[PDB]
Parts: sequence; C-alpha cells; structure tokens
Amino acid sequence: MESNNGIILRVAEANSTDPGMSRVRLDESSRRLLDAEIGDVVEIEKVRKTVGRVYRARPEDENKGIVRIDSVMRNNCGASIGDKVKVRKVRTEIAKKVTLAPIIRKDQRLKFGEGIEEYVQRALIRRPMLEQDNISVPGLTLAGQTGLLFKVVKTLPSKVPVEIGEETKIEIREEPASEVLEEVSRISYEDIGGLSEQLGKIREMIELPLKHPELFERLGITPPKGVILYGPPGTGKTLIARAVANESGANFLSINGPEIMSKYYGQSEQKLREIFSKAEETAPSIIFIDEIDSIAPKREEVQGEVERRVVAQLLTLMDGMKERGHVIVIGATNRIDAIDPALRRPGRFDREIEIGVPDRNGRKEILMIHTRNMPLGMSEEEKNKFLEEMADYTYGFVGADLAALVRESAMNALRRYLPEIDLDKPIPTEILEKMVVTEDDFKNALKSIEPSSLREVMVEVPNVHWDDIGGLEDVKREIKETVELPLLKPDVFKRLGIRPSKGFLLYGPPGVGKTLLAKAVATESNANFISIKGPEVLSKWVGESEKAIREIFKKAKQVAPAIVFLDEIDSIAPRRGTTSDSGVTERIVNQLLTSLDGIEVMNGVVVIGATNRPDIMDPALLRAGRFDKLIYIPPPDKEARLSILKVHTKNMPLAPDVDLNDIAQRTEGYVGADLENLCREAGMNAYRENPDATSVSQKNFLDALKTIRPSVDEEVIKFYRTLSET
Amino acid sequence: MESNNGIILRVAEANSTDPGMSRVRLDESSRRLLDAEIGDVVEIEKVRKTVGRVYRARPEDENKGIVRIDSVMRNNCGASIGDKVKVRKVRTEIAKKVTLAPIIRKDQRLKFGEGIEEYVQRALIRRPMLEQDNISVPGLTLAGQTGLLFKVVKTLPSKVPVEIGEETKIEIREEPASEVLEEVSRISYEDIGGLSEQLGKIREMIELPLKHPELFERLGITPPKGVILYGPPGTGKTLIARAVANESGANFLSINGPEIMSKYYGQSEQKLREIFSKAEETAPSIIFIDEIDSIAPKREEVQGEVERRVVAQLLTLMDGMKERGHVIVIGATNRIDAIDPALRRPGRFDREIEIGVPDRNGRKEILMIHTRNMPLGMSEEEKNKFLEEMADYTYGFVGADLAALVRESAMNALRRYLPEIDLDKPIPTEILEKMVVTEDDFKNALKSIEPSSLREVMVEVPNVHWDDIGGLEDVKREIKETVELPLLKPDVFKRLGIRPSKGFLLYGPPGVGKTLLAKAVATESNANFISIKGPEVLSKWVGESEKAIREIFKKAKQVAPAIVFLDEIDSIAPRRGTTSDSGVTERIVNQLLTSLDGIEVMNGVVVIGATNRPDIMDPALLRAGRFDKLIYIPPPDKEARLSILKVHTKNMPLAPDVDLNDIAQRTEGYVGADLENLCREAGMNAYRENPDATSVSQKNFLDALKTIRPSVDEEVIKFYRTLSET
Repeated sequence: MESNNGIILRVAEANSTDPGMSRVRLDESSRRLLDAEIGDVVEIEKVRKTVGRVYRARPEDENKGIVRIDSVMRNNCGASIGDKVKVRKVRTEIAKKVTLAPIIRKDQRLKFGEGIEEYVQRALIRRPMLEQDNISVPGLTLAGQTGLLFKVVKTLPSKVPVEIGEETKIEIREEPASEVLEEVSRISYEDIGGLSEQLGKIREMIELPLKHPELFERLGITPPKGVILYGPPGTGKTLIARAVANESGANFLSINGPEIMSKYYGQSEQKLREIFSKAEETAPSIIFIDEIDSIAPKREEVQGEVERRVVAQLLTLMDGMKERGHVIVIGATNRIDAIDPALRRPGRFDREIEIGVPDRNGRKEILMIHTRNMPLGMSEEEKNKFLEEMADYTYGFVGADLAALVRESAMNALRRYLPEIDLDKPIPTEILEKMVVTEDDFKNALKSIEPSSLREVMVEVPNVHWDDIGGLEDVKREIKETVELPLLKPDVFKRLGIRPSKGFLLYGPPGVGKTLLAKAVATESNANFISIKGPEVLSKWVGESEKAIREIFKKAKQVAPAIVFLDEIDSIAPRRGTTSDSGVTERIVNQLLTSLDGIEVMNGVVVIGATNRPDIMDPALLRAGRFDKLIYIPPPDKEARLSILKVHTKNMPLAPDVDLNDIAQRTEGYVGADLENLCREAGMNAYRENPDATSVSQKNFLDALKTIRPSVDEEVIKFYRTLSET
Repeated sequence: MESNNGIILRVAEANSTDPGMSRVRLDESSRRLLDAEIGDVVEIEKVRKTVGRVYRARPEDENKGIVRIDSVMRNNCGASIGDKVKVRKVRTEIAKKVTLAPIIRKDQRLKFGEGIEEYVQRALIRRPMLEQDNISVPGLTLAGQTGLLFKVVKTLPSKVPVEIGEETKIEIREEPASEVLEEVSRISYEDIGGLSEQLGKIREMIELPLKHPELFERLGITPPKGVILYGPPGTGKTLIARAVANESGANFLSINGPEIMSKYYGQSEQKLREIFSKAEETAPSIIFIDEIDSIAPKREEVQGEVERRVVAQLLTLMDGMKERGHVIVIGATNRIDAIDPALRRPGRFDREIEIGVPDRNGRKEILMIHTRNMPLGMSEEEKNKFLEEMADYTYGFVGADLAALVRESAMNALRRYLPEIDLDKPIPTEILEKMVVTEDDFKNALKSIEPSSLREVMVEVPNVHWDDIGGLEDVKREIKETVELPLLKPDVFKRLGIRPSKGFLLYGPPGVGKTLLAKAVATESNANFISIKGPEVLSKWVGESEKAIREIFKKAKQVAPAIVFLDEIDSIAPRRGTTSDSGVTERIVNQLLTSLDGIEVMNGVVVIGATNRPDIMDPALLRAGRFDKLIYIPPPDKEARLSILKVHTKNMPLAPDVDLNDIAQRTEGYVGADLENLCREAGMNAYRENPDATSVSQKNFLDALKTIRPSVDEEVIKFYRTLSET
C-alpha cells in the first residue's frame, strides 16, 4: 500500500467511472509528495514492469492515502488490492499514428465498423497510449457493441509511449491479433455495484480467507473454512463469487445444483469429487456451490438417501483438505432457514454473509456500471444526469432488475432508432452518431417494473430535528433522556444502581404524526431508522412470516446501533380478538416479548412502540419490562399549533397576506399530520401558473378551513385521560 | 487427595489456566508439610525419573492432597493426572545463555526466527525452567492459532536446571525441535471447563480399560462397551472424545461414516473391519464414531440394503470385543431417539451421556482457554481480564460460537491494525508488540453472531432470597414448609400418616413479582430451577417439541433436586380454544397432565403452578392431586410495601430528606412492578434527567408520583378473591 507516498502509492477502486480512463484522482496534499501540478501525465510502474501512464487529477472525498484507479489499468498491469507501485513524473509526447487491432477471442469475427468518428475521436481526447499495451474506450450500449479492447501492434512513433491529443488519426486495422492478457469479461469488484459498506464489509471479509497469496500465504492466523451467502440476488451472486476469484488470481470453478440432479449414483459425485480434488491440485482456485440449499435442505423431509450422502460427502471432502492447498468452498443461498445442521457446524461453514438489497446508494452505483457500457451518464455527457433522479424511480429493485431496466432503455432506443432506419449486414458508422440515449428511454423503461420479493424493513436516517416539528416540548425533552443517554452513558447507570428500561410506548390522538416523532429521535441518534407499520405486519401475517418479524430485530441487532420503531403493532392482539377469539395473546405477540425481554436493556437497538388506540392492546405490552414507560402524546395547543403551522408553512413562499396569529385561532382541532395538510391544501387553492408572489393567502386558508373538520372532541381526549387511570 | 501431603503428593490439574503454567498452586499445609512457605522455587521429580522446576503459589479452594498443576509441565515430562510426584525446594539457578526452537509441524518452515524481542526477551518472567525443557508461551496473532510451543535444545550451563532471570541473551538457531509429540494443542482435560460431573464419570470409564495403578480386579462394574453423546455438536462434542484419548495416552481412531458409506457392499465393511482390526493391534484403544447418527438412523423410515449391512457390520464390531483387550467405543449424536434399538440396549452401548450447554460461568472458563493465547495480559480499558465482565452479557452460546466470536474479535482488531501497516514477507517484532486485545472488538464481533440455541432450557439456581421481596409473612412462612420439608422431612411424614404432597398453585395480580417468589424459595432449597412460561412453551409448539416438555421434567429429574415453576400456563390452554376448539381440553394439557402424573416428588422435583386467572383452564391442573394447595397473592400493603421500597433504595445512593413512609402512604392501587419502576424512575429525575451529580430528593419521588398511575383496581383485587372462593 503506502511507503510514505510519492513513489509507492496505495491503489483503490474508482468510486466513479472517471472521464475516459487515464484520468486518475489524487489528493492535493498527495500531489505534493510526487511534486507536480494537476493535468500532468505520470507513469506508474510495478511488478513485471508492466506500465501505463495516467493523469494527475482531482480528488473528491479521498483520504490522503488512497488512489482511485480504474480496473482496466489494473487489469492491464494486473494490480491486486493495495499493491505497491513506482510512480514518477514523466514527459509525455504527441502521437502521430497508432496501429490497433481488436481482440479476436472476444469479438469472434463481428465488428468491421469504421470507428474514426466514434471510438477514435473519443480516444483523441487526452488519452496517453503505450505500444504493446492493451487499452479500451468505453461507451456504446450493447448492439453487440462495447468499449472494445485494442492492443497496439505498432505506434508510428515507434517504441515511444505517446499521448493522443486531437489531431492524429488512430488506425483501425480490424486485423486479428492475439495476446496473453485476460478477457476483461472476467470482472472486478468495481464491476459490482452493490454498496460501499456492504461490498467493503464483504470485501475484506471475503478477502481474509485468501487474504492475498503473494507476500503472505499462511504464516500466522489460519483460514476459517468456507463462506455462505444469503438473500435474493443482487447484480448477481455468481458475480460476487467470480469477482473475488478473478482479481485474486485463483481459478473460478462454478458448482451448481442442477449438475448434481443431472446424473446420479457416483456419476455426479465422482464428477463432483474429481472437480473438487482437481481444484486443489490446480490451486489457486475458488470452489463455489450456490444451490447447496437445494441439495442440502435436509430436515429429513426429502428422500433418496443416496442423494443425501452425496452432499454429506462433499462436506467430508472439505475437511479431507488440510487448508494447505489454498482453496475455499464458498456456499450461497437465498435463506439460512434451508441449511442442514451439517452445513451449520464449524469445520464446514463457520462464516455468515448477508446479501441485502442495496439502498438507493447502491442503485446509484449500479447506474454507473451500466453507463460504463453506454453513453448518457452523470458527467459522461456534459449535460448532467443526477443519479438520485433515476434512483427516485427504483424501489427495492436489484442490479439484475436495473440491468433488465437499462436493457429496456437501450432496447427501446434500438426499437426506435434501428427499425425505422432498419439496417443491413455491415454496421454503418452513422448509426453510432445518430444513436442517442434519451431521458425518455428511462421513462419508457420504468413503464415495466415489479417487485419480486417480500418486504423486510430496512435502515435509513431522515433529516428531521427537534425544530422540524413544534410543540410538545415536555415529552420531547423526555425522549432525549430516554434514548440518547443510555447509548452515550452506559457506565452512568451502573454507578446509580438504576437499571434503565428497554423502550416506551407513545399513545395519543390518531395520526398525530407519530411517524415524525420516530423520525425525529431517529435523526438525533444518527442511527438507523426501523419502523414496523401495520401493513408490513399484514403482509407478513399473510405469508405466516411472523417468524421473519423476529428477524427484523435480529437485523436490528446485527446492524446496531439502530432504533426499531413499532407502529400500530398493538392491533395484532385485538385483530382476531382481544379476549374474543384469543385470550391475551397470539403466537405473533409473544415474538415481541421474546426478542424484547431476551435482549439487554442497554444495546445498540432502541425499541419504541406507538399506539393511538392503546386500550385494545392486550395487557402484555403494559406489564413491566414489556414497554414500561407509558408516554402520552397530548394534542397540540394554540401555541403549538401556531408553532407547528409556522414551521411547516414556511418551507414554501409566504406573505403577510396570511399571518400566524389569526389562523392559529382558526385551528383548535388539528395535529401535526393534519396541520401540514392545511398548508398544502391552502396552497393548492392558489396557483403560480397565474401570477402569485406567495403560495398562501388568508382567503385560501379559509377555503381549506372549511374543507377540514375539527375531528377533536374533549370526549375522545377523555378516553386517554380516563384510560391512563384504568 | 493423596496418601501423603508431604514430599510425595498426587498431581492435579489447574482449574484455571492462569499465568501459573510455570508456577504451581500449592496448599498452605501441603507446603508446610513439605517445608518452608510461599516464595520458594521448587524442584519436582516423579515417575519415570524425569524432573522439572516451578514456582509455588497460594491456594484458595485447595485441599492438602492435591497440587493443581499445568498440563505443559506434565506433558513435557509426559505425566498424566493422578501420578505421584516428589517435590522439594531447591536453589534458584540462572542461565547465561539459553536456546529455544519452534516445532516443525506448527511451523513447516514458516518462521525463520524473527520475533526474538517480542516473545522471549519479554518472556523472561522469572519462570523456572529445566535442561532440555519444553516451554509454552502465549502470544502472536489469533484467528485460532493456539499456544506457541518451544523446546530447549541447549542451555549454556551444562546439563543443569535453571530459572530465567531478566538479563540473559537467547539463541534461536532455526534448528529442529520436534516433528511429532502429544501437545497441549492436541487437546486436554483442561481445555474444556464445561464438564464437571460428566468429565468425572468418563474417568472411571476411560481409566479402568486403560487400567490405572489403583484398580485391576475391578470389583463390580464392568468394561463398558460404548458411549453416546448428545446436544449440538462442534463445540466440545467432537473435542471431548479426542481429549479423553490424548490424556488417557491410548490409541485414537476417528471415524467418518459418509466417507465409509462412500463405499458399498464389501468396500465399506473391510474398511470398518480395518478400523476395528487397527484397534486390535493397539488394543486397548479408542473407537470413536461421530456419524453414528447417520449410520444407524433407521427406526424403519429409510430403507435400502446398505444402511442395514453397515450397521450390522457395526453390530458385528460389538461382538468382536475380546473384553480382555477391551477397546472404547464413543459416539456423537443430537439425541438418543435418532439411533436404532439394537445399539441402545446394553451389550453394545450400556452408557448414554447427555452433554449439556455451558452457563455464564461455564462459558467464562471457555474464555480463559482462549484468552490464554490472547495478548494484553490484563485489561484496564473497560472489562478486566478477570473475565466476569465479558461472560455475563450473552444469553449464551456454545464454545464454537465464542471461539468464532473471539476468533473474529482478534480479527476486528487486525482490521484496524494490519490493513494500515500491511506487511512484507517478514513479520518483525514491533508489529506483534504494538497490537493488543480490545473489548470493543469483542462487542463489534458480538453484533455479528447467530443464536445457535434452537429450542432448549438451561437451568440454574438464583440468588433471590426472602429479603429481596417482603410482606405476607404468612405466605412467606407457608412456602417454606411446603417446599423445603418434603426434601428435609419425608420420614416425619410417613410415621404420622401424611404423605409428600404433589404441588401447589400460586395465583394473584399480574406483575407483583410472582416470578421472584419461586426464585426466592429456589435459593432456600438450593436446588435447580426450571421456568415454564408461554414464550418458551409456545417455542416448543412452533417446533412441535411437546415431547420435549416431558424432557424438561426428565432433565430436571436427572439434575435433581430441582424446582419446576409453571407461570403463564394460562395462555397455553385458551389460545388453542379451550372452549373454542374443544370443551375444556387441548393436547398440551395432556402433555402436562401425563408428565405431571408420571413424575413423583421423591425425585427432587417441586411442582409449582402460577396463574393470574385459575378458572379458564382445565380443572385437572386445579383439582388436587396435581396442584394441591391454593395460594392467593394479595396486593402489597403499606408496611410491606414500605419494606420492599427499602429493599430498592439500598441499591442506589440515598439522601436523608426522602422518607419512604410518607410516599408509600401516598401510594395506593399498585403492585411491586410499578414501585420497582418508581424508585428507578425517581432516581433518573434527580441525577441524570436533571443533569446533576446529586443523590435523590423528595420532589423526585413526587415527580415519579406524577409519572406513575394506578394499575390494579381495588374492585378487581376483590374479584380475584371472590373468583378463588368459587
């Protein structure tokens, strides 16, 4: 990694795709170590003396220590993670003409198209080029068209590494050419969109079984056997295992279930045994069984004992290896519930990896992986497409869905462009210029979408703060003491001999904006936001997943610290019946008690219940340890309402035409959720299509005032006041 | 003990690993009978006329006739536990130069002698050594490498024992040490701290077949043929057996069934015959079948000719015993009902053993086995390496989880250490010196885990006494005569005509601390505790474990004297529709009724029911002969409530200005739960919620009065009484 840089620099993976390639991100403080100015061309040289020369370029968030590098340069130079390099300031000259040839292995005799306008011109923008070095220019969504690998057979400035500005003619030969360098179809970690933390968390964790073979194979420590993967597919499960294989240098051997179901009675097992034994003798290699869940579900529900021994044998084949051949059996599955206890015991698989559906941050990264093969990407075209925009329309979808989604974006572009022009056997050059991906390609691609999976609550943080919602400072001032302090002050409550409580219960009028109260304490904690809505219980009540509902806490336990917020969950108790068809409880209700009582009072997880109809609960949540603290949400008052109105209403334009005091007298009946609606509705009455300098007017508030009904009654406020007594 | 507490003694194992491997824990009289006192280095000579020196040490629980000593010195000399030893105090000698060599197997040429400064130079601890001594030092990296073993090839003083002072120079010649040996890495009795009574039983069972100096003619007993193990495997389960072989010095054979079941019809049998034949030349030896579960599962479920011939071959192995050459048969399975009736009966397996799960303690003694190899001799950080603080957190898991947990703990530390430094081919000293353990990594690793516990009940005895909860001296005096006396005075009963009762049923308001009432008498009875409650019972229902309900009594029966406590048995009957799906009855009650009638009270079991509403359920549990005495728990009262509050206030700081009499008299319609929360909620007001350093105040108990509200109504409290009258 780092020698105290300026010569040996730590290599990282580009968080962007970068313009072209040779553009390489460095830090101002790091740029002084090699002593040059941005825009300069520097050459990085390392083991094998395989080289490329790149640009000194901007940082973004970069720590002083890293260098964001594209895997293309790494693949050409074969750079592993955190390698050591020799960099120096080099004088780069002007090219005259460079003779290139496509890779026949990857092409298979397809593209004769003339790329002087497209590939070449793109290559004419400030790209250093090396003779006898294979380099690629991305872009061009698939017609059969990618950034195509071009090895330099000759450069007119013979045996001189040179840079191509915009004058020179790059030479497209199309002549067959063969090299040793690997087909880049074998991927890199960067090719996996995933997430940062997730991919990283999995990266260094999947890094340890190998670590790296080069300087350290095994001296201290030791391998912890195999690995397991969970969850539905991301960009892919086979891709994650394969990306680890390619960069690591170990051979990649795919073992799947259907191959075992193909042949029986020693035909598959001997074939599987041979491939297993062949993997070690051919090591380094990666042994990966995806469908093991299908072959080894065993609760003894399946049949064909001869089939059970086969996988129970593959388990015995693993420990037959000393871990001296440097190969790992990597498992994968959709669910951990399917495992046989044999897979569970250490010595076979002791490692656990959860593949979750990447958040918008991940889908934002997946947009880049696709825009690497196609135009129209953020900063790729000078017109900027902000990645959060496209992510706004992707909900819980994965890479395979985004790919299929982008595949349709291009397919539509194809469906429009090509058929109207049709085409012939030769691929014209013109079609590549006319080809333009449009923001509509996403629109028409979004027209076909669907979730394939069952919902399981996920982490997030809002922007809410105490000021973002007004009123009720008394309960608010208490929430600080309840949640934040046990996290920041675990050692205090020991000296006090006072044992805190796990969680509390918010109860008050229906729909006070109770969700906002959770979001407020959520952002404050700077932790993850987990809210269990009724509909989620409904959805999980249909699939008899009430089991899964307990993993929501388990998930909260592993991702801790987090705040698990239970909304309306109380309804489950009376749902079938309170005492009617069930006495105090269901099998679902006890699950909350199991996880809540089992976990310690002070942990990274914070439990918050919310019920605005608190009596229909069965007593379980009321008893000690079961949500002890009873927190009542009283309705806002004339000052809070005035204070809640002023906060939510000033997020848009405002004018003296409507004032806080006069409207406050008009609302005695509305909670945080209702008040914010009045502000929007009043603005929906006026319009800025016809001239308006403000989004609100007193006449408009009076219109919304008529629409909304002061549903509050001192009667409905009495049940809570009387109920807290009973 | 041993016949002589003087020079001649018996050798016993160190119960705590301790730094004292080179030290020896020595009783106060045993030293006096020998000679001198604490502070003297001693020379020990024993059977085989091999010697070693050590430093003595202070007793705590020791009895004169045992000197608790490490396996290192014994394994170095090669001695087992129970051998006779000649100990004396001698001169403290010193080495001018000393040699040490690593093991070949452990190395495989992986360490060239770097590390001299971090280990040995720091290893000069004034630990008495011997000529050609084999010394073990802890250290290095973890991820699961065990203690670092050295052999002394040379000590510059010619053929004399020495103790290591802190000056001397040291030689590492990169020379051989041993390519073969019985090591501490090869496991020992000490490495497992969970077995206490079980390990004891195995001794008479392994010894006599190994024989031993004490017994040959074998009065009574017999050469037991086989052994069976139970419980989740992988933690000690596989290690226990191979540990009995290493310490017994017998010849060990590990058997893997699926690799035997690999071959069919005559290829497998000869392999089995060879494993058994192999045990004949080594007879007496150790046969261990881990896969017996998979080898003979057949209750008539799975068919085929192979499983009957392989077991029949195993059944043939039971007849092949000459009994003068007797070899041990050990096996591992997750239950007894899994194997086949032929093997269950004597003549093949006459010994069937349950291997349980560790307690917070039991897990703690598994930690020091791991901590032995962990750096940072002691922790001032948060949790001291007196390990009480680390062990108590978890609901608890087996050693494999702790191993993988601490295995990843040192890994989390490595993640912060190594990736920043990385390394080159060599591993210098400073790197090993800089890195040390940190408890936060154990917590970060605690967040990545799984609850290996599936369905089961660990038992214990509580600390609750009658002082923890006061009031109702009549019921307090009643539970004593009902619980204790059946154990203490069953004979007084028969002479005068009364017979030991069956059980009694507690009932009263919810959350009065009724869960503590049983724990209170449980401490007085000094018996084992069992809690039968809904979340646990329903957990059996989810897994259709109802048979296990009977196993709880049977398990409480083998570990008896024990106490079983049934609360929440309410929720059991109605939730299946006591009156809804049947008239009064369900299946689960039959399990309790069947098991309740099947057990008996001379087995050390105390049947205790607890019910909030003794009506809705079946009269069986209510009728006498199942639950005899009926006990109503009335609500706390001022004078008793006062004492209970005095029990709470002595756990936290206190001020004179607060008086428990007045507030207790301001409190009405409350159970013990509200108050134990009250005192806590009050203390929160004074010190932290109001951010001061100060002890509580009367306003705080008044502030809690505003927070707390009546729960139990005086009218229903009368209803419970009238309800009981009927």
